[PDB]
Amino acid sequence: NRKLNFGQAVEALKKGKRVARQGWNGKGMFIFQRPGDELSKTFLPNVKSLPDAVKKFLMDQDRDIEFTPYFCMYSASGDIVNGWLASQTDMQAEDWFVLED
Amino acid sequence: NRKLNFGQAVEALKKGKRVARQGWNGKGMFIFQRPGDELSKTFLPNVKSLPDAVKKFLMDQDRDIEFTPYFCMYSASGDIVNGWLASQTDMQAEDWFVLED
Amino acid sequence: NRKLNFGQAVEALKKGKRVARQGWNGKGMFIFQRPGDELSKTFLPNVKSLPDAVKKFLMDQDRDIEFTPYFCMYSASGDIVNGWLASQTDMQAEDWFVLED
Amino acid sequence: NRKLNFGQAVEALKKGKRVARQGWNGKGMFIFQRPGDELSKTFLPNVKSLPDAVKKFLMDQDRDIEFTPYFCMYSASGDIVNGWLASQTDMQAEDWFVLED
Ligand SMILES: Nc1nc2c(ncn2[C@@H]2O[C@@H]3COP(=O)(O)O[C@H]4[C@@H](O)[C@H](n5cnc6c(=O)[nH]c(N)nc65)O[C@@H]4COP(=O)(O)O[C@H]3[C@H]2O)c(=O)[nH]1
Ligand SMILES: Nc1nc2c(ncn2[C@@H]2O[C@@H]3COP(=O)(O)O[C@H]4[C@@H](O)[C@H](n5cnc6c(=O)[nH]c(N)nc65)O[C@@H]4COP(=O)(O)O[C@H]3[C@H]2O)c(=O)[nH]1
Repeated sequence: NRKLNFGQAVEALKKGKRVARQGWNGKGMFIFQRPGDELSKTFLPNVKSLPDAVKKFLMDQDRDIEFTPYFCMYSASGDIVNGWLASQTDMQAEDWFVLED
Repeated sequence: NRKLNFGQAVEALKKGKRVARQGWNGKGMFIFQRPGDELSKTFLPNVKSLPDAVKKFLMDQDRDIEFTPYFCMYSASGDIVNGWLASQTDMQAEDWFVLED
Repeated sequence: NRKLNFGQAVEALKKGKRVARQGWNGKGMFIFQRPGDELSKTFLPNVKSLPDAVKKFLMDQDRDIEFTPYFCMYSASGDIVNGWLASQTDMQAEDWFVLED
Repeated sequence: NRKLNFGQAVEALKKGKRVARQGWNGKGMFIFQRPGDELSKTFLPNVKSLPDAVKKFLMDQDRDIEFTPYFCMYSASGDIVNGWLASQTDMQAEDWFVLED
């Protein structure tokens, strides 16, 4: 399950798998995807994790709001880093692998 | 509150403000920051928005988990895009502004 | 040659092909890859496109320097944008296609 | 010249300075900007570093072509990585500094 390209890593991420690069050397890091959802207008007022300016703007829309899926990283520090992005090096790399489990 | 550089936009984003580029022409788009949080190990099992493989891995850690703040975009489509990233063009741009409210 | 995923776009980019997303609507934009090269230490002093601080640092290395391949965009404005990066939306998109030629 | 925010790092990069994060621990890495240029249509055929499909497309334009400035990284491996991008962590970090020289 190794020597994968970025595209293969991405297809595994969309399947809820965890992936990593060999070149990230034994630091326990991996990437994963968090699913999207559509939040009903009725539910939206209960969301804690939006700035008030944004929450007000969206409630004024008075409609259900779609939140997109996105990639996240479990860092060398053991934090969940929201919104992981692929460097040029990562996108072109041939050393990706799928973590077991 | 216009003709700002990316750095100024970023400092406004950390203040929970919404920011945008003039060069994004009247499509209603803006960037905002979602706050970080530390989730107690006791709370973590209740999280819906993590893949099961990741949720299991983290619960096995048996510790509180930090989730980082991250930038998000309200898109031209009216979706909340999690994990917005700055293109070269955005990082070097001098046409940022802070949205009122 | 359509309805491609990002991974397929990336494999085409590594083949020197030009690729684009349907969702970028008829603005003539495409992505391409610029090749890497290793520049001999003897050649390096002739490079115009490096800041002097960086050029001095590298010449002091007194060794050949590898420059990585990277993705670039031909923009809606008709500029070559060096160092194009894939948004969350792009990485997860299923509407990529290879441009003819 | 330390404890800088990303915006301050970016303003230094536009001045042709080299910048880095404390959290990148003594691996010699830094970021720098490569200048943009406008290449005359007459010069463009001589460019080695463009795929043939792209070079042909641009020459058919029969006009001068602008190439944008972009950020680059001198990596832990000692390679010049073209098209460096700022992670969420980097954009929000308060540990940037300007390298001397
Ligand atoms: N700062 C921070 N806190 C986090 C993070 N992940 C989880 N939490 C906290 O855990 C609570 C429950 O998360 P949930 O079960 O996914 O429950 C979430 C989830 O089901 C949904 N939701 C909110 N935003 C999104 C989103 O962007 N995508 C998806 N798919 N669902 C979302 O709304 C529910 C309630 O959201 P909240 O009120 O924010 O309530 C969240 C928030 O307080 C994170 O990355 N950062
Ligand atoms: N600002 C700017 N100018 C551009 C750009 N593309 C081409 N040029 C200009 O065109 C000259 C010739 O480019 P080349 O044929 O690729 O000739 C290049 C190429 O063969 C090589 N080289 C330099 N940097 C790189 C790199 O990052 N990657 C690769 N593969 N080759 C490089 O060194 C040769 C001489 O480089 P320069 O002295 O810089 O000379 C460059 C530079 O003045 C661009 O995106 N931005």
